[PDB]
Amino acid sequence: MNIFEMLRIDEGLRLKIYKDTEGYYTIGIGHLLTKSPSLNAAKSELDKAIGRNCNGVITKDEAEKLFNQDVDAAVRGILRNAKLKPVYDSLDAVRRCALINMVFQMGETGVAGFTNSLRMLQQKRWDAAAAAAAKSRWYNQTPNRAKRVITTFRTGTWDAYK
Ligand SMILES: [Cl-]
Ligand SMILES: [Cl-]
Ligand SMILES: [Cl-]
Repeated sequence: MNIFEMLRIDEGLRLKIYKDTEGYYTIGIGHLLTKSPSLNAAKSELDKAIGRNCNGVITKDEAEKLFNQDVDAAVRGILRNAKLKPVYDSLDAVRRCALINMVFQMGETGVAGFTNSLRMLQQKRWDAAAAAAAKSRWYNQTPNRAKRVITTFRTGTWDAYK
């Protein structure tokens, strides 16, 4: 299992504009288009992001190209962030993927908000980190996804995804 396979499971793949869990216009593999209530705003974002007039529909290749960009951006973002980098550097491979997953879903700022969880991860206190992360809006809004990511942090294995 790898980061792409993991996120493909968590996010799914849709080739037409759709609304995410929070009601936002998205496409492909979890690619947020706009927070705006406007479908026209969504279509405009999409055309800009793809480089062609898509009329709210993309190909599989196009979805995978956005996904590659998004994963790359998440990893580089982690590496540039003063609060996230040291945690990433301290973790083993599997757990690194768990962090990239979180950043992909909530952004760098959001993840950096989990102060205590990050501290616990850095100290290798797996159960404590898991318990802290569960006390969040994130966990209450998307529990199944959260539990899979938390388990990954907890065990350092891909069990939750197999
Ligand atoms: Cl926390
Ligand atoms: Cl809570
Ligand atoms: Cl969920």
